[PDB]
Amino acid sequence: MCLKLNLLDHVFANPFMNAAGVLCSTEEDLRCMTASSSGALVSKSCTSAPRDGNPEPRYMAFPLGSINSMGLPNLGFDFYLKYASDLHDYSKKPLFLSISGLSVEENVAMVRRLAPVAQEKGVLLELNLSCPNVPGKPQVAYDFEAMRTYLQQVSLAYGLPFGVKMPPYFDIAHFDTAAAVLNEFPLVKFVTCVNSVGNGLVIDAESESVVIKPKQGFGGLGGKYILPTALANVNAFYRRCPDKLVFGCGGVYSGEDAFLHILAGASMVQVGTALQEEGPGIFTRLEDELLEIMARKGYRTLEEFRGRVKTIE
Amino acid sequence: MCLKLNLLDHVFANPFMNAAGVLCSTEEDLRCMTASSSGALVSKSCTSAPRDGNPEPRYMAFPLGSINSMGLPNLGFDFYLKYASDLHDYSKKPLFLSISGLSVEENVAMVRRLAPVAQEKGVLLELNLSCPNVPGKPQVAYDFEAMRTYLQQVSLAYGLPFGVKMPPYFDIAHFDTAAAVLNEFPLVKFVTCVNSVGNGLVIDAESESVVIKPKQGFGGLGGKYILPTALANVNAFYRRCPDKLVFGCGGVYSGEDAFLHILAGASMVQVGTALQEEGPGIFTRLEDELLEIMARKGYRTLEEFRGRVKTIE
Ligand SMILES: Cc1cc2nc3c(=O)[nH]c(=O)nc-3n(C[C@H](O)[C@H](O)[C@H](O)COP(=O)(O)O)c2cc1C
Ligand SMILES: Cc1cc2nc3c(=O)[nH]c(=O)nc-3n(C[C@H](O)[C@H](O)[C@H](O)COP(=O)(O)O)c2cc1C
Ligand SMILES: COc1cccc2ccc(CCc3c(C(=O)O)[nH]c(=O)[nH]c3=O)cc12
Ligand SMILES: COc1cccc2ccc(CCc3c(C(=O)O)[nH]c(=O)[nH]c3=O)cc12
Repeated sequence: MCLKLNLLDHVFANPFMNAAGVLCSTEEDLRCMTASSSGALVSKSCTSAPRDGNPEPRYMAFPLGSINSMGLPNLGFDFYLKYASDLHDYSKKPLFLSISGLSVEENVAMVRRLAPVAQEKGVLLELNLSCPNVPGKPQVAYDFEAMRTYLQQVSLAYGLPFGVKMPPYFDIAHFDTAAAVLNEFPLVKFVTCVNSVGNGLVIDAESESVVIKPKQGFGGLGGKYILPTALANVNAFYRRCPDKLVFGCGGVYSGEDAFLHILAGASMVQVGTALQEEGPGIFTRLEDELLEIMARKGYRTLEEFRGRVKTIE
Repeated sequence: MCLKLNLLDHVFANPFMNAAGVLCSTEEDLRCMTASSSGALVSKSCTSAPRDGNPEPRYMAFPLGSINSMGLPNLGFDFYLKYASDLHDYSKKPLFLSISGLSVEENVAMVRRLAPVAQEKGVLLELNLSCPNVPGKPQVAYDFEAMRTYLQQVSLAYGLPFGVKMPPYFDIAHFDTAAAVLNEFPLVKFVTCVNSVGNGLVIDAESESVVIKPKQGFGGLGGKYILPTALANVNAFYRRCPDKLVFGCGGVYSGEDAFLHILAGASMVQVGTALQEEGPGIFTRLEDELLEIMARKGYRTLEEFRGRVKTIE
């Protein structure tokens, strides 16, 4: 009894991977994720140039989850491309590379360079649509016209199957509009739901202070706070995008939580906060726990229950 | 050392009140809230006509919060207006009346008839800007043009100070836009942040089923899930609407949670899920807990620390 699966013309030992930004920024981090029991890894979202990121403290965690305003600290696209082209051991697991350029032009420039390495090595593109839009505008995925433009331009520039990382939505009309945008693109083969629940605010009662420095304490939420939001987004897109895969991300701390994401429609399951807090050992625990729940239920495959969440009446 | 506040030309023994929809639908519910130690009460959001609402189960709660798709079950506006006009004992505490018409015209119709009772008896209007709009469009407060229309028409029809109940937002740009529209309306004297985090999806692992019947299990989230989102919204509106009060709602289970709301800017503090789960005894607990935090810190009044959350240098 094993959790291996095939998706996107690649084979995966199991459905687990890190969430972009967690344990993926440096060569050391990518080596560590490659040595783990995860089924796959994704790199830190990158920009054309290297970035320091925001001032610290910029990440904090708590029993219910985490808040972050990292600000895209990363080693720059040239580094992640070199990792993909020369350093990653593809015999170990598949690699996804996440791109988050600060404009459409920057994303086009990066994807034009990724394509031959994708063809040659099989690295997979996850395009982060929480990439910053023009300042004073909402993030790109919350601006449907910008979202359509980015995908038009990337599709043209890249020319190969890719995926998109989405922020959560909270309104059924918005599910309908977003999914319709995505379904205009046939090259968009997976949709990762969700990025962090945007612009939360954690306050410490003892000190009377916010807990992160950037943005007056405001940052994206992850972890237990966001599991029902994550599940809703996974299912909403699973129902609306029948010709795409959905990748679940948000609130996974256990094999039960992974099971819920798969029931909702997830094909891979990404682990952010919990992985940041527990370290890469979490992947063996998650696999064990997911296999235990499967065995108790009599399920011998992921396909037997993916997307099979039951509704009432 | 007291929790008492004087706002909107009323006196409140303490900041706590129910959140609209919890323990406020029937005469029995309103008498129970009136008998409690809460500093105020709000009625169930109402429609012109009495509504059966969405099929059951439509509310469920869990250790980290609740999900609901109630569907505005309510006794109809005439009932709540009679309660305000004839039944409520204003010597016990102030009353807010929440309205949630299904069109701008329905809201106008109700506020025209609430006005004279507001003027004579001092009932306070809370206008719910999550009232559903045209289906397939986003909820009113996620459609800024619709929001502006509603506020123009209700301001003209009512002609008295009122407040609004807002959904949460998740973008810095989005928060600014909400402030920009509300600040067009001088009669909007309070902003209640937040209504339920929309369209989440709770799934029971054992039964592999969603837990509420309407909308294929989708529903609004409250409780521990939503406290950092709530705080963010309170503080974002508190900073952007300096001539308005902000009332906090979301994730309050303890005096410590209330203290964080107040540090973020809240003047009243509303209690939804936790009151649904614990019952009205919660109010004496919250008062005692808030007073204990104030005593440890040497604060004698709420204005000492309201809006005084610290940022990092
Ligand atoms: C420290 C940190 C950095 C992150 N950076 C990125 C990023 O570079 N790209 C991205 O797509 N998402 C980023 N995320 C979002 C996560 O990939 C994930 O979508 C979110 O944390 C929710 O998953 P969780 O509940 O498991 O944390 C980051 C999250 C954290 C906590
Ligand atoms: C059962 C239920 C019914 C609700 N009905 C309404 C309503 O009629 N009008 C409204 O403005 N908010 C309604 N809400 C939202 C709450 O007022 C509150 O904004 C939300 O539950 C978050 O607060 P909490 O975290 O304390 O639950 C309802 C919530 C629940 C749980
Ligand atoms: C300049 O880039 C940013 C400034 C401030 C906030 C940011 C939030 C998100 C992002 C995109 C990268 C990312 C980050 C981040 O690097 O902050 N954190 C997340 O949880 N998700 C993400 O997708 C860039 C930001
Ligand atoms: C017909 O009215 C509705 C149908 C389906 C979902 C709805 C959700 C919210 C509302 C507004 C009333 C309300 C409700 C409600 O009555 O469902 N629940 C909340 O958590 N907040 C609210 O403001 C009406 C709905």
